Amino acid sequence: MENFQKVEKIGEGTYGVVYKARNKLTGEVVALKKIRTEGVPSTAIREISLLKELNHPNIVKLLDVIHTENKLYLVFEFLHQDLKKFMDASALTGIPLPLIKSYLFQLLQGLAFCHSHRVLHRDLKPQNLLINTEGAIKLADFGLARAFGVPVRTYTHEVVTLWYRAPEILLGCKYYSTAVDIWSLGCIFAEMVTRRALFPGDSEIDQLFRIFRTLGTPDEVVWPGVTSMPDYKPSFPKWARQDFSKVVPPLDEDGRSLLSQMLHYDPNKRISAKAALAHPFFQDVTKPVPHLRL
Ligand SMILES: NC(=O)c1cc([N+](=O)[O-])c(Cl)cc1NCc1cnc(Cl)nc1
Repeated sequence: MENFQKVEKIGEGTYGVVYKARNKLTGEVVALKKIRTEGVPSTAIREISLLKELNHPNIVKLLDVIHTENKLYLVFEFLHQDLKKFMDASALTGIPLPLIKSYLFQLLQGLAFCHSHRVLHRDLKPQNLLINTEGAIKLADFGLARAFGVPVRTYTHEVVTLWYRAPEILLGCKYYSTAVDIWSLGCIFAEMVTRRALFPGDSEIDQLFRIFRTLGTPDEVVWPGVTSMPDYKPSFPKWARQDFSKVVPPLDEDGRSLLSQMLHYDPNKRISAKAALAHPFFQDVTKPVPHLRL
């Protein structure tokens, strides 16, 4: 815009282009996201306007929402790096466990807050987790499907990452619950630990089958109602659950226990962010300083 001075393009966003910009007046540096149209949902803008109130230390602040012309501008507090880049940079050595624990703990605090205010993220992934030099990590770019939604891609040809999608979403459930976020965070937790994506599916069915191959094909015993789900097929292959210690070695039993609860198939059995915070895994949590190279 004109009130802002573009610094550089931070890339593509789940909905549009993103720029690092400076407010010519306040001099503050922000992330400016330009969103896609037939008049722009007057309901969406209200939804968005609601999130501006959602303030928490582990949630990227939505500073402003500006609807002008056929474009929508979202102004966010700026953070220099995302967890995906950080994980790639830590690939050879791995993120120290104390930092993994600190990040997981902060993300659960953020989720507990959002969920207590009936806000779902719905599209958690490493790239949507931002970090700073102070050791903080924050939840960004909430993709409320009931706030704007999502077409075939982001809005302009872009392979949607399904790696962190909960099974109920893949099985066609129409109503997402706070559980979908816990699932995604469990997938991220596993990835920070092993330094490899837990379920790197390349299609919706491959995503689902990779989950089944690891956690076992779900049945009525572990997930009541699963065989009645919209996209469930009795023809799904039946895979045996793999031993859990093979999945995120060499994570300790406290960690494996928490992860297993974050990855329960039944959304109703899946642990809540609030309850996960009380898990013994966090008895010795601290807040380390990451080695960030900006
Ligand atoms: N809130 C933000 O600061 C932020 C927002 C969006 N976004 O609105 O979608 C995106 Cl992509 C990245 C962000 N920052 C991380 C980052 C990464 N690489 C560089 Cl060079 N600068 C910042």
